[PDB]
Amino acid sequence: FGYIYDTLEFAGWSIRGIDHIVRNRQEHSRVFAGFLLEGFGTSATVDFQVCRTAGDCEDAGYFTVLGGE
Amino acid sequence: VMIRKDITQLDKRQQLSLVKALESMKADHSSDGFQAIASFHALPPLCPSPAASKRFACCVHGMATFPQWH
Ligand code: CUO
Repeated sequence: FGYIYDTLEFAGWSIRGIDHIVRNRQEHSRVFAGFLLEGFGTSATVDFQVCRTAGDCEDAGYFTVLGGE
Repeated sequence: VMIRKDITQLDKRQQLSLVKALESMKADHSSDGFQAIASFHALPPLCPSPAASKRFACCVHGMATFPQWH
């Protein structure tokens, strides 16, 4: 589809820069939560928090899904 | 390929470097230093010689050479 973008970059990082940076990101330990998205009804947003056994809980983060009937 | 970009486009990190660099440049005691560099364009006038009685400002202004000098 003859169309192009003026620039292909993400937040000032060169494509080469991006690849190099990503490897570095791996360098440190990271923990993730995995969500299996089953499919929602109407669009909804989800918020999740991690709670300690003690009962403290911190807002983990959020993501949303677009949908309709 | 050092790249010159619009000042607005610049990243915080990019900005970070410039701010620090210039600040350090300001400090630079060397002839390469900022204060010394500034003298190139105008006063103190360096043109005839760094030490000459009459000194003129380094402006190849009003001349074809002008863009090259700048
Ligand atoms: O300064 Cu001599 O030119 Cu803009």
